[PDB]
Amino acid sequence: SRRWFHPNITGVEAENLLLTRGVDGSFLARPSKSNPGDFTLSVRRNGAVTHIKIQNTGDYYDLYGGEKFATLAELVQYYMEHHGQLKDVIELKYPLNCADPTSERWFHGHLSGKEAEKLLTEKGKHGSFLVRESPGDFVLSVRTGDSKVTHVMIRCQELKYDVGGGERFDSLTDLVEHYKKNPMVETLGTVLQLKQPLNTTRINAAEIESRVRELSKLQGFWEEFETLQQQECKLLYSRKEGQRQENKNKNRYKNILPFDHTRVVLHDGDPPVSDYINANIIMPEKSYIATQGCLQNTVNDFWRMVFQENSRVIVMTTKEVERGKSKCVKYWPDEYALKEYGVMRVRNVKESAAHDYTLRELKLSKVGQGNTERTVWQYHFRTWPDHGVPSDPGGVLDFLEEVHHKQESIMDAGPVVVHCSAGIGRTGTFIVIDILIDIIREKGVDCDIDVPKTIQMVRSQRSGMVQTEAQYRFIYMAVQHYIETL
Ligand SMILES: C[C@@H]1OCC2(CCN(c3cnc(Sc4ccnc(N)c4Cl)c(N)n3)CC2)[C@@H]1N
Repeated sequence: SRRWFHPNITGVEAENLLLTRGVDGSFLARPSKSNPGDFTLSVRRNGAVTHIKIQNTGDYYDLYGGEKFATLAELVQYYMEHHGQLKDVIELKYPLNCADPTSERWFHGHLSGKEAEKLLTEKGKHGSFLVRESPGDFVLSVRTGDSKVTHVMIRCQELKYDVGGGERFDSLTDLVEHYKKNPMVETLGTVLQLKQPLNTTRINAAEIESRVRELSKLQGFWEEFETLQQQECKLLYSRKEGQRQENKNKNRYKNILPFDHTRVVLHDGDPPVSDYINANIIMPEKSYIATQGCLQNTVNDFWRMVFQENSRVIVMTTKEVERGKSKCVKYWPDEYALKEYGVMRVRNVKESAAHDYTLRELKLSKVGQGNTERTVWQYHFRTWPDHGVPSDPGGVLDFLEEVHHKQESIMDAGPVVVHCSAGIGRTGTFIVIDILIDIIREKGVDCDIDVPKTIQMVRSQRSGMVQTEAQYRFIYMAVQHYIETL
């Protein structure tokens, strides 16, 4: 679970919460108020509260006096298993759980009963349910059949929740979780199965502008993005291969690792431990490989991956050096030059500069086998800001449009390789826009798109794909711009 995350608390509320309801080792995380876009890990230690800053400009969660992580859940899980790592040590022993339901998928808050019935009727199925605010009370609305809608009243009596009888709960989450395991049974046999929360994020593509406007009001974008973040706790899949000793210096950031079930396994085999790259296959529902920026010691592994997967198009979404820091080593030769990267050979045939990007025409082949030669097109997006996202999606859209046609013109082309520094933020953003635009491209303006469903799907294949709310908003803005210029 991710109950240690409190989305609506100030730093003072967090101090009093940990001092009165926690013990030494109690902790919580929360979004920042003094610097929006940042986070605060508040820990109780020796009767006093320490506030540790977490920064995310779009690449990773950078914990102050700690490490870099793909998700807040991966960060908490790491310190809850590796003690003595956070510093004079700071121990994360006891999560202080959040009773606030704002980030619940099923919680809607302000929503009338007619709006809820209209939502459950037009968008629901058997087991679809939601919870809305009633004068301090709530209403649980559930659909049953193959059909009807039932309204269960949720009373708040002395800071506890109940449906009229039986158990009293500390939160609406604890009530929902209980009636999900132990369903309410109606008089004449109807089982109020709370199978899945009502989907309200799936929209018809033609209505993107209306949704963006609703999300822009005082912000709707923030609730939807934080609701999506609460679902990351379900994606703590194993990353054991990336943790192995012989693979540790093959990772740009030691805690941002590929999921074992989706990682690209290398078979070029130079015999003891030659099967690892910090990369993952991303399959929608065209494929992708989401990867980190090369290190000097992984350049050969990268070209072995490109060759093995039959990839013909690489999308690089970072400059090699940003803010004085190496983000990706130069893994391609200078123009007209030929270089050998282990058993692989690469010639840079031609470079073409465009306003936002540079295209490099590369020829890749295995040393000793000329018949293995294929052209690999490297699209190097150069104008993405050091922090945040572009103010207009036009540049990224024209770039993705070009990348798409190059990929479509190559018969039997393998997955498109996408990379930034950690391979999760700009990488996830570029891939999610390309997925949503591929839907609107094939199935026209009369199609159903679901931005958080698409992100959750890509996040189960690589940790923390799409890092910030600014990127998430950029995705909505990019889909919108694509649809408007159609
Ligand atoms: C107070 C707010 O009221 C509305 C609310 C925000 C928008 N809503 C919403 C619902 N579910 C998700 S995650 C998701 C979506 C679709 N497929 C999958 N697979 C996932 Cl994981 C999301 N990002 N936003 C409805 C709930 C908030 N509670």
